[PDB]
Amino acid sequence: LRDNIQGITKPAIRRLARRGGVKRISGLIYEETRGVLKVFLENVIRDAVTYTEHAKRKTVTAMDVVYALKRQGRTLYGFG
Amino acid sequence: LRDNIQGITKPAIRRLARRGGVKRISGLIYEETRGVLKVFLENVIRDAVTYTEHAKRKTVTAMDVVYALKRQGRTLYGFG
Amino acid sequence: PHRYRPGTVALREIRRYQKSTELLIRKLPFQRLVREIAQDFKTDLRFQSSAVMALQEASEAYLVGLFEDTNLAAIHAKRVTIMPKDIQLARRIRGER
Amino acid sequence: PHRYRPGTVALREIRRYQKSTELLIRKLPFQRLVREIAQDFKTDLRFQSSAVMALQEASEAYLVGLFEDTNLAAIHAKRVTIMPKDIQLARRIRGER
Amino acid sequence: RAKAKTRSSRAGLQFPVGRVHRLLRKGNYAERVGAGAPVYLAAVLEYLTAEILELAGNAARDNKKTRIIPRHLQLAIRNDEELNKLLGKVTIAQGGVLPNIQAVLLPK
Amino acid sequence: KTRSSRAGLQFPVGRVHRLLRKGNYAERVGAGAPVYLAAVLEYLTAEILELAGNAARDNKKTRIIPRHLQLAIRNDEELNKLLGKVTIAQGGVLPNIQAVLLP
Amino acid sequence: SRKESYSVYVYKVLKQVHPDTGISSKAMGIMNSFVNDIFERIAGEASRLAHYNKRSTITSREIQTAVRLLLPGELAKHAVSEGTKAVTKYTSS
Amino acid sequence: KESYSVYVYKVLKQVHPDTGISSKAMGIMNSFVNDIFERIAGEASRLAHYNKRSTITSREIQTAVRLLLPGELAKHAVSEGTKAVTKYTSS
DNA sequence: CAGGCACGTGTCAGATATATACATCCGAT
DNA sequence: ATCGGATGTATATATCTGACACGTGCCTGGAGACTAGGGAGTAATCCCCTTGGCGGTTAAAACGCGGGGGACAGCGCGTACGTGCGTTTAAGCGGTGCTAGAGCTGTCTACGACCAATTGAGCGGCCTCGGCACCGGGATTCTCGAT
DNA sequence: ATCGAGAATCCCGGTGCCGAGGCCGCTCAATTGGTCGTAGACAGCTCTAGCACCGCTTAAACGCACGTACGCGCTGTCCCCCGCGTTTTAACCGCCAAGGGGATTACTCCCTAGTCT
Repeated sequence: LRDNIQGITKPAIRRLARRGGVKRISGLIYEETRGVLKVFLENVIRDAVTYTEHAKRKTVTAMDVVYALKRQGRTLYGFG
Repeated sequence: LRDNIQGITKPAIRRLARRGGVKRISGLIYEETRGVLKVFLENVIRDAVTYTEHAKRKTVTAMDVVYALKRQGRTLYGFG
Repeated sequence: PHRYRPGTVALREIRRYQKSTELLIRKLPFQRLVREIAQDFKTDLRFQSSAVMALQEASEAYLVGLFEDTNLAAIHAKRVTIMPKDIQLARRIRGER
Repeated sequence: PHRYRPGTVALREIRRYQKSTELLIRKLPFQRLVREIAQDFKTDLRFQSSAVMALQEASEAYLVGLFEDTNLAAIHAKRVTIMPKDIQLARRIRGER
Repeated sequence: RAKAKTRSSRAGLQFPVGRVHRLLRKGNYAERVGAGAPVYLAAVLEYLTAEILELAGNAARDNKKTRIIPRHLQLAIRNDEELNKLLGKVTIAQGGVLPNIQAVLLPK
Repeated sequence: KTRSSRAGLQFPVGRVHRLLRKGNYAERVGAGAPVYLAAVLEYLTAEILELAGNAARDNKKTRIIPRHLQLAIRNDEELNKLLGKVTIAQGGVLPNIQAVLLP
Repeated sequence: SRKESYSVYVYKVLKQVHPDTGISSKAMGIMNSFVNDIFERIAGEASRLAHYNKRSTITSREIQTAVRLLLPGELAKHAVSEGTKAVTKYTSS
Repeated sequence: KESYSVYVYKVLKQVHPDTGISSKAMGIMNSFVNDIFERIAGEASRLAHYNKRSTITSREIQTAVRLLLPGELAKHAVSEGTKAVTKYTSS
């Protein structure tokens, strides 16, 4: 898998900004948002994969993601 | 114990801003800073007094302040 | 032909996407991006669907909050259009830089 | 006589207090303020000297960090002077508001 | 012997007391657990749940809905100030955001 | 005899084992866990002391003060991330002035 | 296997504050996450509270102080009154 | 009381055989050690409960080190931790 | 059983005061 | 650019001084042996849940074309904030007393751990009709080019 | 400062869907009833440090004068982002199939808690 960061299309970032309450969006916002999303995703997935590996498992369950998020103070409700 | 919030003089706030790397200061900062400092002090001292009262003590030890700060995410090194 | 003035449709979209709770990022592209990112840490991983859904929801909430802080930073600078400097300032103040 | 240009002495004392490691706040007024705040929660309450010193260090560090964030916010708006709107923006972004 | 009457019924609570006591004992929180601690904790948890559900039902009726959805929990938590501060670092699945548009963006 | 010397460390394996036992962290504590934790603590202390000693020598001093510890922590890429939310008493602040304020 | 949840307990509380209001599976699993979150939050603070005073037991006094630390303002004042009311009733059967 | 004063000073003499340490700076070193101790041990305690285990072993301390410490710092801490355990088992 | 913690003690790294050299700012020029 | 005057920084030397690092005694926390039992490693198995592929629909993304509104640069003004000087206030700093209360010991007693019956409450399986999603059309309200 | 054409939005009704809630069977974990070790509650004593007071000295705070430079309002340029129409295109739904490993139970063995020195 390569260049899947471009799967986060400009309309998706536009909709996220609209939900965040942004009226006008600059052209350079999309690339910055893709980079920030990538950094956040690596940060969460590193801990999730660590939790999965410690359990001698090969599947990343939802509880691993929940624990990884809770470690960084995000504390997601819902799943698990 | 009355009006001791004014004990935090203007030059003290200027000195703190200079340590923070601030060049110019407006006149309303000397009151906004007192307000935010009062809020922070109330928030910390409430928990410190709660710990002291739970410990069946009438003296607020430094360890209570350390625990109260560690509860708010502001870990402090040097006092225990 | 009737053409709406630029401000109106943006605000309409704002209200529409603030009223709802759907996921705004597509699901297969996000799943492919998650798998790509996870290849670096351990090869041949089998993601459970609920884990991908939780990742998408957490990332979307983070992006919405970051865009809110970016919007406030933009308004602080006597502006309406958000710029990458606004995102940088928000992340720096939040403690992510 | 001679008069320094505005900002040069202001650029100084930044270089002093960023190298100095003093408290910069008078100790007895801070002690009185702490006692006044604390009497609301419990009367006839006694304080340790180390407790007041720890409170002073923590308060000063918090204020210094808030002033750095305020400076960043003020520079973001193409300004050199800091206004209370910058403090409010920094506190709002940091999650205190 | 005697008729078994559950500890949650002796305290008037709806949340379990035996379950909370078991979780406290098997949670490695302390060597020993007192008798009144599970009762107090169950009462506190029941109060918090009732307080949230009150506002959640209020939000549900305000939308002409009979059932509670995560949007109603999101609205109830964010509208109340103390619940907002309690759960300020919590993301609720399928909850959305509070409608809020800045005044400068509003059209002249 | 001592477990610290048997593992080649300077931090106390026995004291860490006792703190783990009284800690209430878990019902049982393994044999290698205190050794591993003592090794990690020793490594972290050694890194702090290296950076603090360098910072102290850069200031023509032969003794470590909290200012040197604060400078060492803030001037390291990863030690700053590890102790970002930590306040050091009598540590001061890192000297830094924004370029816009400079004339 | 036999999974444990607060679904029965949350539903009973719902039927007394709002007798004619239901709840969905999605919404109810969030209420299960909330209760488990607060349970670990209060018990963790009480566990640290006993260790600070070199104690070995978690009593209602430790739980009361942890509630006063974690819950804000009026939310703590009402919770303490609810907690003490149950203990007195329990102590007198 | 009990502290790490003897142990911290020994580590300094290996790292800087001439540099010393003041009383207030060295108490900060003590508070740092207990802070990191509770971070790793607290995280490891959650790992046992998460996996329904009842024992804390070297596998839980190692994972807790990777979770807390950043990238390059954690890699050497694992290497130092692994080295000590192998030597301890052999001797 | 011995190492680590109270307790006591010599002593030198560091703070302070004073004189001297000097990198830097500012008004004309 | 530039050149001298004049402040505020570095630097060297004398001169104390009080924490720092090192002996010294001692006792309690760490070590070595031995025993027993339950936690966990290992084997084997079932099914379920993840992955891979294919086919058709179509809503969403990509692209192009105005064009108007917001970002940005430049100008001018006035007023608020620095910089300096004289005056006043109170913060350290040194002593004294004085007693409330943190801290350490000694009983002993109620309280929590623990084990053997006992049984009812919560969980898994399985309906079923009603709340809610969707569509189709009409009435209502907001917007924008025109007076 | 209004006015009507046009587009977006709310509402009212009708229809179908699937899951929220209720019921039934059944375990196993909560309950009772006892014993018994010990954690800490209480009484008592000690010393110590936190509080209060007084006197002196001088460093810092305060108030004022004054200049100036920077924050703010205004105006002009222009460029770039938004609205809208047309053309791909790949997400999504439905369906099928295969096998990898995630939970389970049995068996055993040896690692760690406990006690003594």
